[PDB]
Amino acid sequence: PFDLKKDVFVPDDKQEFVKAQVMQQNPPKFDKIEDMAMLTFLHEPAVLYNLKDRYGSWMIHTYSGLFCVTVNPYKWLPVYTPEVVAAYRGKKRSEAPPHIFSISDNAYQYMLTDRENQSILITGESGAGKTVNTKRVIQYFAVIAAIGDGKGTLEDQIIQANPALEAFGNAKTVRNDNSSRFGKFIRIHFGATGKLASADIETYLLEKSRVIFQLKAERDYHIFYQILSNKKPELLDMLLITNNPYDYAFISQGETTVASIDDAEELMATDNAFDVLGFTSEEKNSMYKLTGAIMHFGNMKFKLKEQAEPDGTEEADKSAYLMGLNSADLLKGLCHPRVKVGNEYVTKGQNVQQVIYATGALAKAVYERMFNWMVTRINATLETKQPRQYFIGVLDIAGFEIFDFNSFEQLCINFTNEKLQQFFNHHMFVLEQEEYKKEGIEWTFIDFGMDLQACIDLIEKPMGIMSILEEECMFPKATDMTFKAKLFDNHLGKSANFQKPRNGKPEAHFSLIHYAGIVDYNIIGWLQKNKDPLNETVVGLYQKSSLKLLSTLFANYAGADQTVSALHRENLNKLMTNLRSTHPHFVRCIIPNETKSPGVMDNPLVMHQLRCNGVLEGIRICRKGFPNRILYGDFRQRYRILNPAIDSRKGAEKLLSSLDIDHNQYKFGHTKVFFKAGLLGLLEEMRDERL
Ligand SMILES: Nc1ncnc2c1ncn2[C@@H]1O[C@H](COP(=O)(O)OP(=O)(O)O)[C@@H](O)[C@H]1O
Ligand code: VO4
Ligand SMILES: [Mg+2]
Repeated sequence: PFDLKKDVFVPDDKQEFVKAQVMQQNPPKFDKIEDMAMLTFLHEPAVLYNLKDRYGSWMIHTYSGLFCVTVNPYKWLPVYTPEVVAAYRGKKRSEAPPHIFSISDNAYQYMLTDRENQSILITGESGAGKTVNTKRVIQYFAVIAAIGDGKGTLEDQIIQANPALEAFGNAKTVRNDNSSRFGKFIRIHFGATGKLASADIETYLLEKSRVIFQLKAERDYHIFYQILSNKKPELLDMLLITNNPYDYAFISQGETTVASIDDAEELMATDNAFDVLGFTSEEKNSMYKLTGAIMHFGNMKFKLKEQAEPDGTEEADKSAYLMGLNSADLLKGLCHPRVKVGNEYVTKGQNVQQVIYATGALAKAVYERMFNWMVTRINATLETKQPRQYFIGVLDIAGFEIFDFNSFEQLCINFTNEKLQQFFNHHMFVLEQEEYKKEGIEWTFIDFGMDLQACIDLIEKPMGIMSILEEECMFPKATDMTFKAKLFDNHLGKSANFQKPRNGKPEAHFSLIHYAGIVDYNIIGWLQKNKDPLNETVVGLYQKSSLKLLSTLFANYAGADQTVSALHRENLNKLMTNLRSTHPHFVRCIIPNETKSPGVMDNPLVMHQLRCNGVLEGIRICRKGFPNRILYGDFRQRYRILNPAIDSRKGAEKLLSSLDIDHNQYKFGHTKVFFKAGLLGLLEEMRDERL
């Protein structure tokens, strides 16, 4: 039943809103609507209850005008079958239920239609569902390619690239058991005619610190635990290691086992991927050897000879062989590093703290450089040298996160999420309205309040958090307190998004009002994390190493004779300019609850996400504007059938007036007919009714 004026939504204190500041409920005709732009009433609880209702029937995808919202089901669903893949092909958005397969197919459709590169941009916080959705886009394209009209086919290698990468670059955190600890942009290349030709991956900022450090409730990278599972006892013999994670300090500061992850079957999936990817046994064992060496490296003790000297060579010995190095040379490089004196050298001295730091850095450097090499190797086999014309890029970044302890790592992560949200804002609100102005459409610019420019400027612009951190690095006398002091002198009271920390729970130094909330940051060791300096004496031995992998990992290295933040900003800007030259397809992932409960929806958490993403705003610009527009030529070429009674424009004017449609549903532009929501669908439907 229904009551047009009595059925309303009231602001609940614990559940955001509740079925009954009074908003009208939508009629039952619109229950579980596939496109929320077609709801008669549009307010916060209207969108919240349509999403909650669809999620109750396990319908995790839902359209919001031109973009899609997916809510993590936390449970496998039978909607990603190859049968469903084949059915989604060729289908228009309006003639199939919302799905990630529809976003992918329609990006493909626009690519060949417009002769334009596309990009599937997936947003969301930690554990929202970004990586799963990214894998389903690649899965759709590979399955579609593999059906047409040792090392495996291009399609299998593309799929198997991700399990190989997740072992080395993904890890369990407090918010996600398989959190991506690096950004990823994947391009799927096609020829002029649409046949899949090639693929490449570009990875961004792997969280180095995780390799040698873990928080109370989190693990190191999956790979360590997979190896220590003993599902391949041969690997333990090869790496000269025990079967206990608690025997290795670098990998056991936090948790060591995850309930949702079977580390034994995962190592099998990991190894199988390297096989399909074309890797060799020497290649696999070299990466396994290096992973092992990094564990032994962390177990080396030191002592006062203020100068350090090895406290027992047992752990040093094991890692030196796995690396193809001399154990005495390795230890003398750590404790007594060479300093250039023209064509000669003098060693400097180090204390136990200085050697411990140097060792930590070297393991992080080896690990990150191993991941880079691995990505390059995957790229080398994905390179088919077949003719390519276009590409469909997929962006899977590390999601917005807030831990009990937030450091440099969290700042770089959250910065990117703020940057990508601004991409959505600029595309959906600024560029869209400039297109109406361009085509002489009657329109007055709307301010949707979607502009995190102040927060982005605070982080990246000169004298901002990152610019201050870069300048303070290039001062040898600079300390964490001088950086803290510089941040506050320039920004306290001046930058609105920079606040004093809101402190049991670890001590924070400053607050940052991000698009998705206030994040408390601890600036300890940020100067060192940004510098990333290495013991060049040990790096020198690495260059000469008898293990080809370790030698090539460090062959391209520049000595003493650039920072993390400068490189991150450089890559982020390069990425945003390159995405600007594509047709973007936004997928907004929503985490339904903190506790990983499938089918359960926390209303205050979902509504927070929908607000900071701009879902209501993005729906309104679709309703108030004109989301569909066809060139007068492309309109006569397809819709002349409707009424065949010389100019492309004048003919379209007479055609639309001769039809039984609302004459307010369309507007005439300089080169295109701009349609209101749903009118295009009705015109396409009418084309079948006389085809
Ligand atoms: N569509 C989905 N179907 C089933 N489970 C999902 C889906 N998307 C995500 N999950 C679950 O949620 C976890 C976290 O999602 P993930 O894609 O890794 O998040 P993010 O990359 O945004 O941090 C996954 O490991 C998986 O267990
Ligand atoms: O958990 V994430 O993969 O979004 O970092
Ligand atoms: Mg991820």
